[PDB]
Amino acid sequence: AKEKDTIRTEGVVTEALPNATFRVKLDSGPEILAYISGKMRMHYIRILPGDRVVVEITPYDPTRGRIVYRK
Amino acid sequence: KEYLTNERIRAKQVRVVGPDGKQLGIMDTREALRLAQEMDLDLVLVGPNADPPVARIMDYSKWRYEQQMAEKEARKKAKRTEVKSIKFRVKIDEHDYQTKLGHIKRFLQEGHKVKVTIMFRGREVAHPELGERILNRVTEDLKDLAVVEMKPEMLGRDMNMLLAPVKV
Repeated sequence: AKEKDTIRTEGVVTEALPNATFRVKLDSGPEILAYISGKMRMHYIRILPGDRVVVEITPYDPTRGRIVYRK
Repeated sequence: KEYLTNERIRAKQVRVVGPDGKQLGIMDTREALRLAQEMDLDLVLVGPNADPPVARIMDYSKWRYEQQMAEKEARKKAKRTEVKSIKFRVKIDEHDYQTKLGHIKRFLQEGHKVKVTIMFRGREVAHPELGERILNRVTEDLKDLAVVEMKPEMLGRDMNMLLAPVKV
């Protein structure tokens, strides 16, 4: 079916976990371990804490975000 | 530093000084030499810059040794304590940070001044907010052992503080 559902909200990069996973605190609030986007990985786009990044977030589990855009 | 001893002295009349401080006045150099020989010592020109050169009957080698000892003392009293440096990073985890802190503490105890630089590398823009915060935290942690000699001074791809021991 492919559901259009996600929230394209931004956030501050709090902390770098392994893989390229980050606890990023959003515009609105809650910090979710957010993993980097595949696209980003492909174009080698690094992130460090102290950044403002676009983070696509799921309806099923609003706890695992996905860092979409290059900052 | 060093002088002319007995045979090295070529000047004819010299002022003769004793083992402790025996003023023998301006005598001949030969006479002085003879005196030294009698004493089983050596006449050494201690003030070549003085009225018919001032020359002490002494054990020259002994004097030299004494001088050397004094020099050594001076350089051992020059305080071996210096700067220990501890490059931190931006993304430094907790355990590692604590280890670093411990190291710093040890250095302080030893007596050392501590260059507590934060290494930066990539973005180096958000740097002060996080890096500065980290530095502040470090300072807070060492409130009791370390007085901040400095304040965070960004030069290269980094920012350095120095730290000093609280009480000497």
